[PDB]
Amino acid sequence: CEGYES
Amino acid sequence: EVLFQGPNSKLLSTSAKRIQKELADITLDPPPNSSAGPKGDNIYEWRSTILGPPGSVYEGGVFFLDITFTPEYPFKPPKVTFRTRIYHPNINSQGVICLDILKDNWSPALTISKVLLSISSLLTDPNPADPLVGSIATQYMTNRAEHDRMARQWTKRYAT
Repeated sequence: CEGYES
Repeated sequence: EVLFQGPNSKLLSTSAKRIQKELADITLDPPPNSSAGPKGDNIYEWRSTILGPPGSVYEGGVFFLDITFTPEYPFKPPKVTFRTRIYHPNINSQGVICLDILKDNWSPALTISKVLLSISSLLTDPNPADPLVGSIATQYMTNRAEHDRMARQWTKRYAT
């Protein structure tokens, strides 16, 4: 998925 | 001044026809704990309310969703995003959702009721294999009790 956050 | 309030497609026929059919079914037979309908004049822009599934860490929370359809519906999935902040490994800070049927598993057979059921199921069963917030997916697997304490705290602080 697009929009990954740590 | 005079604004059409929707998309300039050549064929709104297929999308609008299917959207009105979905609107009527979901008002007749709403999924459990969920609601959805157009915000205003544009049947391509809906709004949804979801109660956090009972037994989940989200219980008692009230979550709002934005649902936008395109003129390619039902052959392209709608866009669906949380507006309420939520603490979940598959939902990022802007409410983007990582759910299979919203990208590569989308099928014209699926309806917006089904998307909401699946979203409810994703709240009770996170998918740490396709994380969208790394620390939360990590905490979900190594420190579950801390993940639940945070999801409960966030539900109380943001979803009420």
